[PDB]
Amino acid sequence: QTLTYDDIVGTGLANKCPTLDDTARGAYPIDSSQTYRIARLCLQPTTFLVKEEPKNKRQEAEFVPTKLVTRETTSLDQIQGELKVNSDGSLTFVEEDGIDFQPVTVQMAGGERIPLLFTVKNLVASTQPNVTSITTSTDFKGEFNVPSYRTANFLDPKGRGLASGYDSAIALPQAKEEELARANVKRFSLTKGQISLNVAKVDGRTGEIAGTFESEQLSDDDMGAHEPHEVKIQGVFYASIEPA
Amino acid sequence: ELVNVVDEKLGTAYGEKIDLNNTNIAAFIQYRGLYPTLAKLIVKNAPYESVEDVLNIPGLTERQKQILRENLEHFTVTEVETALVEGGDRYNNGLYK
Amino acid sequence: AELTPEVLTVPLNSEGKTITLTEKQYLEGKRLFQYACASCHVGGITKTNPSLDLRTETLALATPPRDNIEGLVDYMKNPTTYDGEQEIAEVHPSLRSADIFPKMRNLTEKDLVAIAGHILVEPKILGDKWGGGKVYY
Amino acid sequence: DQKLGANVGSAQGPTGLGKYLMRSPTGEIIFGGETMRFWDFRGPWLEPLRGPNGLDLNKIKNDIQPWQERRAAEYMTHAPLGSLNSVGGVATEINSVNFVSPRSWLATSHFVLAFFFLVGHLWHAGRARAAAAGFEKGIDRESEPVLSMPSLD
Amino acid sequence: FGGEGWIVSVNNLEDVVGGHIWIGLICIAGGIWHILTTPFGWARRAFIWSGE
Amino acid sequence: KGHAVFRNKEGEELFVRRMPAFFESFPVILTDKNGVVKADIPFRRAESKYSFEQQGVTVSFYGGELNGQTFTDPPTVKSYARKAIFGEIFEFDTETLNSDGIFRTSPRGWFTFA
Amino acid sequence: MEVNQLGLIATALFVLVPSVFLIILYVQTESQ
Amino acid sequence: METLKITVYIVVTFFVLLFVFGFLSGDPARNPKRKD
Amino acid sequence: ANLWERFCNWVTSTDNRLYVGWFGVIMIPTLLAATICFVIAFIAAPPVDIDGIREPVSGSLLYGNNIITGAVVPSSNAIGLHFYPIWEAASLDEWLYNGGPYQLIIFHFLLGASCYMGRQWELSYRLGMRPWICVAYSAPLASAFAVFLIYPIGQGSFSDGMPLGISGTFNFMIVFQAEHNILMHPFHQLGVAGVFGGALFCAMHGSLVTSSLIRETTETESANYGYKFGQEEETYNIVAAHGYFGRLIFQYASFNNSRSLHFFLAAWPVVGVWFTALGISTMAFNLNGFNFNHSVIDAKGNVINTWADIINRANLGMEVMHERNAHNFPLDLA
Amino acid sequence: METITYVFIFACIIALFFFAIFFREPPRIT
Amino acid sequence: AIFRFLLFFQGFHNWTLNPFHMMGVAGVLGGALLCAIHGATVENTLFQDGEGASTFRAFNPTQAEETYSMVTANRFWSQIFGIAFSNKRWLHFFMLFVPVTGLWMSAIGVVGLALNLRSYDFISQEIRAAEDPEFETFYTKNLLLNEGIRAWMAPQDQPHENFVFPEEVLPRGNAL
Ligand code: CLA
Ligand code: CLA
Ligand SMILES: CC(C)=CCC/C(C)=C/CC/C(C)=C/CC/C(C)=C/CC/C(C)=C/CC/C(C)=C\CC/C(C)=C/CC/C(C)=C/CC/C(C)=C/CC1=CC(=O)C(C)=C(C)C1=O
Ligand SMILES: CCCCCCCCCCCCCCCC(=O)OC[C@H](CO[C@@H]1O[C@H](CS(=O)(=O)O)[C@@H](O)[C@H](O)[C@H]1O)OC(=O)CCCCCCCCCCCCCCC
Ligand code: HEC
Ligand SMILES: CC1=C(/C=C/C(C)=C/C=C/C(C)=C/C=C/C=C(C)/C=C/C=C(C)/C=C/C2=C(C)CCCC2(C)C)C(C)(C)CCC1
Ligand code: OEY
Ligand SMILES: [Cl-]
Ligand SMILES: [Cl-]
Ligand SMILES: [Fe+2]
Repeated sequence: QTLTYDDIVGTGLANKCPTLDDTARGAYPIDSSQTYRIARLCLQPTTFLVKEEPKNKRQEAEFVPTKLVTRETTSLDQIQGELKVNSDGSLTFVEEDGIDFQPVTVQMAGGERIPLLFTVKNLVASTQPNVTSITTSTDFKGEFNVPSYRTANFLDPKGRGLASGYDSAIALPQAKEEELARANVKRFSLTKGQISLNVAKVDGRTGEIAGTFESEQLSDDDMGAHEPHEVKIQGVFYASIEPA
Repeated sequence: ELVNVVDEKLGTAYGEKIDLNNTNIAAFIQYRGLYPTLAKLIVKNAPYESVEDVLNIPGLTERQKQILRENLEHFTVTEVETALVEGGDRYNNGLYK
Repeated sequence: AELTPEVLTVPLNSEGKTITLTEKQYLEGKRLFQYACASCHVGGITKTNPSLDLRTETLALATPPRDNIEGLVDYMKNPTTYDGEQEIAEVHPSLRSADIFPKMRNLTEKDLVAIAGHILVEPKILGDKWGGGKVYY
Repeated sequence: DQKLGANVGSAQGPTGLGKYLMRSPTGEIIFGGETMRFWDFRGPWLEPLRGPNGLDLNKIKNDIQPWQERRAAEYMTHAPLGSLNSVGGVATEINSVNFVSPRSWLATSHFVLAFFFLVGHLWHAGRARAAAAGFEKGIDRESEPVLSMPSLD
Repeated sequence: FGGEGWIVSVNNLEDVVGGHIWIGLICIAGGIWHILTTPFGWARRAFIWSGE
Repeated sequence: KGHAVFRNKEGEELFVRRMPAFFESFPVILTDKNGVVKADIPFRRAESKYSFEQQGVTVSFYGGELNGQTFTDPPTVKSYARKAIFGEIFEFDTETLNSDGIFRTSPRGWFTFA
Repeated sequence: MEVNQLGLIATALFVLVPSVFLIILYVQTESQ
Repeated sequence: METLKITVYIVVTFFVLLFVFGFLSGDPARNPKRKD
Repeated sequence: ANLWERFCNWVTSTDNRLYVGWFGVIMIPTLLAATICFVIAFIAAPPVDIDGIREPVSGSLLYGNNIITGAVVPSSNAIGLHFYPIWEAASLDEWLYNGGPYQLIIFHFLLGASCYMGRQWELSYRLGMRPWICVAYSAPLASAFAVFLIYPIGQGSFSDGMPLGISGTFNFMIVFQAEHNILMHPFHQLGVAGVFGGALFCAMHGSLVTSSLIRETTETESANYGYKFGQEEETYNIVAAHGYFGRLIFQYASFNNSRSLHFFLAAWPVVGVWFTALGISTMAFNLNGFNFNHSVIDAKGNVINTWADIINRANLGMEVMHERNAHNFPLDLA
Repeated sequence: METITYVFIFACIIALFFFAIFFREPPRIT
Repeated sequence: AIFRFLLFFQGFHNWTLNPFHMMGVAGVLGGALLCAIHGATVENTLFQDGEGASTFRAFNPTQAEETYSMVTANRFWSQIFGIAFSNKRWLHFFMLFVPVTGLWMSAIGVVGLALNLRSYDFISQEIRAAEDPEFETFYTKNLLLNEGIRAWMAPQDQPHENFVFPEEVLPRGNAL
């Protein structure tokens, strides 16, 4: 029903997306002449998988599970964008704005912590062609940008940075610099991720949809210091569509 | 093969002029009439392919187009540098006094 | 060095006329500036918007210009944005908004003038320190 | 910054955390930066922006009134930090503002008093016990308790 | 602890006035209690009975 | 390696300020013959005025192993400017002793201390 | 961590030698 | 996690009760001179 | 007697090698828990995001620290003052990342040391002693409460508690000076007088009694053998020690009442350390040390710097560097 | 090796505590 | 002036890291400890040598006898802390030794600093930190503070050097 902040505060529910009944299996008609918007998009991740970096034998890379260590801080919400109807009938969502990134740290077996910028920044996701309505078989697929996990002012523990900081290892005044260049020279990555959204619940009355998502993106590379990992994220999403 | 792209930018026109595609919004205080109103329009409206595209911004007044012309000599454009425009850094770049 | 009428002579208006303050008026505007302004503007910076300071050079490039008494007095009556486009009496203390900024309620025209002279005189004394922030402390 | 055109909801700060807004450990939306520690704060000027998940980006984008901006600026510039000779501000601030929060004065004075009253409790409690058993003036040389006790080793 | 705040968290005048009704009654009844009672044996054994 | 001479784009010769012995670390500041700051390696770059890129700082060597050479790319000029705070620039063998790059004192210092 | 390899021996002897000194003196005190 | 929580509540409770009851067990009389 | 009375008698037994007592019933389990957790954390604990900005600090020996740099790292700023027992974490790994051990340690420790103090009272009652040793211990105990509990409360976060380490202690000291000018605070000045003067009077008393030891031994033996445990006689000549010290200054600057002399020894350091604990506890609420920045100006209004202005320049460099990634807004208000 | 050395010395000190307390020379009233 | 000296020693010499100062800290705080605990112990093992509640009058400097009980003091500390003093001569010699030796040790460290012979760094930590941007400890955090102190205080503290530091070269974290 109506929940107040005071009802929710401290419970962990602020990190949860809204859900729809099991009887919300309707269809939302898409009026091609009309123009639409996602008034709220919520992505709540439930599992983080990291691809194993195998050995020199070119055997097999598997996605292994991980342990979240940064608590109920992972969900993207209040995301908005135009929902466009295209010529071929497909729908395209173009994100404008929202809380569209959370830094997350998971931990692998052995104790390696893997930070990542879980994000759908600049998301553009499209349906298959000729979609006269959104149904519990509707799929969006899209891609987003993954900016660097730290941004340009971030100083490392010896004071080095991109847009600020020392440009060298000042504690080793007369060391050969060439061995340290990768650490001394901060670099800002920008990469792409891919995401599937599978609508499995529709309240054709309200324009609410809900389902699951899977995304693949890269993890933090620490401003070029080491190579990132591949991450696969899975979870649930909720969105409400309003005529624009 | 490894370069600090912010240092490389200081060697371009970004280092001498207000770079409509990269410079932080506080730099528009340097010249009369630009801040806050026009600085906001400039930054908001994409990057620019040439300095003079700035006069084509929808909605300028005649007084505004005239201020922009007076200050074209203080503007440049260079390629957009991710590290300078990400994180909303064009609006707040961590620098105060 | 001492506080001399040369130091205490500041632009009255934009057209070039000047006016020479007394030591008494300077001290008085310093007190009043502490009373009414320093909470946000100590040493010529602006704590709640550090991009705008009270340096004469900055004041000069404001629209309208503010590197003179008349300009500053008018700013304390009807404040505007740096480019003159908006009135901001609602969030900046002024005589216009003495109802919501009570410390302005008692201020007289001779008071605002003293405050303006303090603002305009102080960078002649302190140089870079005025408006420079903590770098110059 | 929002007034200048920043999207304060999607602005990634240097650490990767939101520059203006982030989540608390239970997910509530809260102001970012070091103030993340103060997200439990509740006050009349701020609660209008609160929704069920914490701060609401639509209320932030649309419903902030001048009185809230005024209040926020007023309170920021009157944080309870100040010097013993009542120079308001952080320790590195120059003289100008003659201010110390009465919350500081009232908190510091009453901690000092409370602490000294715990000491007096210990003093007078210990003494009243010793007095009631009759050795508050010292040990009796002719019947020293320890002397009648077995050696520890 | 944080987010709870024991009694320091009271944030409305209804609860403030309310708890002072309880405390006033509690204190008045306690006053009568002690006027009419003498301490029980377990309490006599537990405390030191002196001015200091 | 040779005596390093620094010039800005205007051909004026600039002088690296030398590290005093108190300082474990020290910023790179070039001044003119009058001691007016003319170039530096900035910490915060967003509002730098004196960066080597902005000032067209070059280095040219006279004597030593680099005699008659001039370097113009800012990264190279910057590394030689960081050595110019130590005084004259020398080529070192760090491999043989597995040297770590951190200054030691001399027998004069050790005798005096003991 | 790239520590000093003579650190181990310096620490070991620093403990060992003075401690053995004291042990020698204590035991021969006890046996008289 | 729940099991840990309960086990610490019980342990803490047990020790706190000993403390209260011990001091209630006529502690003023436990001294070398006057048994009140 | 019955089983409860047997147990009570053992607990309060004056014949146990170590006194237990009712305070000891709480002291022992809490100090044990704190000690075990500390030792394991200092050796093995993984890195801790002290400042809540996903920038973990390594504190333990196995993660590349030594004795001097190692620490149990304070818990995350994201947690602030929230209680974070193991059972509130989703996993031990989460608990370790976020600095859980620091909470467990300091809470058990503060609780155990409070009971240590009460235990000092208790045994003094069973032995027939005067009771006020525990009051002397309250000076260091209060000091511990100030850096682990009071200062976090006023600043709103345990991530600004003192770290449990040697280098972390210095970090805490430096950041403090920058944000409170503690050196210019008179309560800290009283603490320095307390410990300097306590060291003085420590050496003074030792030297003066040592100087007036009565000849009871020969030159081939330690003079210490001139004192026999329990002996009724005194082993030095306080009159001689008064006569020496009275002349070294003047007669009335010197004590000849042993009781007065030794109360002075108790009171001086204890008081001073009370003030410096109160100094931390009140800077916790941001009543900082004197501020004379730009207090001297000349006839024109130029700033004439003093040594206070020089201190401020040092304070500013501490201010602008500490937690270099943790501030997004220009004032460091907590 | 350096971790082992720090921990060994710490361990030895804890051992010395035990002997210093429980196997002290007993003070006796002469 | 002395406070500036302290902070100078932190930023330039990293004096808190120096083991000779650490010994000196232990000797001074240890002296204060001994001062307080010996004075309190004596005041709370006094014998009743008078009938007044103010126990100071019950001492006569000519008296032969100990004014407090060494035997009860020893037992108290044995059972509280595990050991106690049992020899009053060792006790007061140790009170001389501790703070005197502490100050002597700190002197040696300062003689070192005359030559800038500092314990400023730990090489192994700098080699790792230089290579590993994710390695942070309280040691590296405090060096950044030292770097802040030096560049912000030097120009005014050593004016004869004519240090001129453009704002852009000043080490600063974000925002502040
Ligand atoms: C200034 C207030 C005050 C004081 C000093 C006293 C003092 C006394 N009362 Mg009275 N009393 C008061 C107010 C007061 N009372 C009021 C207002 C009421 C009405 C509720 C009562 C009701 C009352 C009763 C019914 C009895 C007493 C009794 C006593 C005696 C023993 C108290 C005792 O053992 O302590 C406390 C000791 C304990 C062992 C209590 C438990 C200790 C644990 C740790 C605390 C847990 C319980 C706590 C109350 C609730 C937790 C609150 C927490 C969340 C902060 C003592 C003379 C007793 C007596 O002898 O009567 C003649 C008795 O039986 N009083
Ligand atoms: C004297 C014994 C003692 C004391 C006082 C403490 C005290 C504490 N421990 Mg520690 N602990 C102890 C022994 C003790 N411990 C031992 C022996 C162990 C080893 C297993 C631990 C292991 C341990 C862990 C692993 C953790 C603590 C934590 C804590 C803190 C919170 C405790 C809490 O939430 O319970 C609150 C207190 C109560 C519930 C009792 C109140 C007393 C009233 C009068 C009775 C209440 C009845 C009770 C609710 C009913 C219980 C049964 C029911 C649940 C079925 C606190 C500082 C946590 C911590 O440090 O967080 C930072 C934590 O994570 N302790
Ligand atoms: C130039 C020419 C012509 C030269 C000729 C010289 C000439 C002959 C002149 C004549 C002399 C003359 C006129 C001199 C004038 C100049 C003069 C007065 C100089 C001033 C010099 C000066 C600055 C002196 C220093 C001041 C000073 C150190 C003294 C004041 C401070 C002071 C009293 C400190 C000590 C405080 C004190 C009470 C200590 C107690 C410590 C204590 C607890 C000790 C423990 C302890 C104490 C006991 O008590 C006993 C018992 C026992 C057991 C024990 O544990
Ligand atoms: C102008 C403004 C208004 C004025 C304000 C006035 C305020 C004054 C404050 C209150 C005065 C307190 C009285 C002293 C207490 C006292 O008498 O003790 C009782 C004893 C009895 O004295 C002893 O007296 C004995 C006789 S009897 O016991 O008094 O009866 C005698 O036997 C013995 O020889 C003799 O030594 O005194 C002492 O033995 C002498 C030492 C006194 C030390 C006092 C406290 C310690 C100082 C702490 C230092 C703090 C600094 C911390 C670090 C910086
Ligand atoms: C915080 C509540 C303030 C106090 C109190 C005062 N000022 Fe202010 N000032 C403040 C802000 C946030 C701004 C910028 C507003 C904008 O968006 O443009 C200002 C600006 C000024 C200026 C303009 C300076 C310029 O460089 O153009 C002046 C001249 C000025 N303020 C003066 C002033 C005076 C005299 C005050 C005391 C009566 C005063 N301000 C108080 C914030 C705050
Ligand atoms: C007003 C108000 C309110 C209310 C209040 C109330 C209702 C309260 C109550 C209170 C109470 C209800 C309290 C109680 C307390 C208690 C106590 C504090 C106790 C203590 C105890 C003790 C002290 C004991 C001790 C001991 C022991 C343990 C053992 C033996 C010995 C002895 C006895 C010593 C509120 C908050 C709502 C709000 C605001 C206002
Ligand atoms: O001093 Mn500076 O202030 Ca007290 O918080 Mn804000 O910064 Mn940070 O976390 Mn530890 O520290
Ligand atoms: Cl820090
Ligand atoms: Cl911040
Ligand atoms: Fe003694």
